Amino acid sequence: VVTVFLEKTLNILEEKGRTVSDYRKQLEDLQSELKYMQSFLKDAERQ
Amino acid sequence: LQYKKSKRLQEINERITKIKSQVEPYFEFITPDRWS
Amino acid sequence: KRTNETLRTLVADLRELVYEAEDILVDCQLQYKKSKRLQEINERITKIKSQVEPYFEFITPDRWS
Repeated sequence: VVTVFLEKTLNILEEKGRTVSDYRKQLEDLQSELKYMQSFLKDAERQ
Repeated sequence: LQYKKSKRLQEINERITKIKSQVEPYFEFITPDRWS
Repeated sequence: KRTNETLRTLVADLRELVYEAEDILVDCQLQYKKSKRLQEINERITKIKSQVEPYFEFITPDRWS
């Protein structure tokens, strides 16, 4: 009657805490992906 | 905050991965001068 | 021989992975910190494989005197 709403507020704060830590992870992910994507685009022009 | 940039990274990573995943089976399906 | 650029970048990346993998592996001989180190390095290896592989799925491929 009361605590379900604020426990879901606890869950949305915990998800906000989840979606900060892997910033470095996704930065490394995107940089590696840009590297492989540009190597592929430089490859695919040759064929 | 890192929050907005992390969700931008999330969206662009997921779009790249989705495009790869849905393009790939079409390549799985089929296999493949000037003179004078 | 006769290798494209994606293969070159993948080889250059896997060498760095080999070095850090056999770097952290020597610390075998709490288990908590070493288990999470194993987790991070396994997941990075698997992620790199998964996101490299479709680029190879896309395309297919002297000296004398």
